[PDB]
Amino acid sequence: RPESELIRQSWRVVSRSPLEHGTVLFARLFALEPSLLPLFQYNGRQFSSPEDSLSSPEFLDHIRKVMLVIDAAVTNVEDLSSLEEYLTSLGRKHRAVGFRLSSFSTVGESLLYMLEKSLGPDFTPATRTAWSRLYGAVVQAMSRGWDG
Ligand code: HEM
Repeated sequence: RPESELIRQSWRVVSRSPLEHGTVLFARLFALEPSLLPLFQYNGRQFSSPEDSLSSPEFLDHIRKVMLVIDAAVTNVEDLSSLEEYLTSLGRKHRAVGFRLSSFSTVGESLLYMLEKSLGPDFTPATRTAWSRLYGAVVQAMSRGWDG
């Protein structure tokens, strides 16, 4: 498929520096939906400001984890049913920490923002479309952790 290669070639650019790009994703995320900030509860404390999250080593590890799951999705872009059972339980885990299904779209928008900023003119509307579909497939799998 032409979509698969668009994903692989765009990801190649981002996967070079995953924390720097991930940090973009999350900064954007908290700008769009500040109420996601309290869900990160390392040492039973809440971040006061988005910038506090950026000084937490656990938070930065979580960014790395995010980027690793996306990398796995990219690698399996030709068949994402292989990740399905993992993504479902990943969904369940996030449901447990207090993530809401409706916040998936914010994460998606954040992902697209990060790609748009990173690729600039290379972020064509076909790249956009490809990534939306990839992201959608991921969310559909994770969503089964709410079962339904
Ligand atoms: C954007 C909102 C999200 C929030 C608020 C959030 C929050 C959390 C929290 C609180 C944990 C548990 C503590 C920790 O491991 O750092 C966690 C774990 C995790 N998150 Fe997220 N997360 C989000 C999104 C994502 C997304 C989109 C992915 C992947 C695509 C991701 C991948 C992971 C992974 C792999 C773990 C470790 C799960 C385990 O095996 O226990 N997270 N997340």
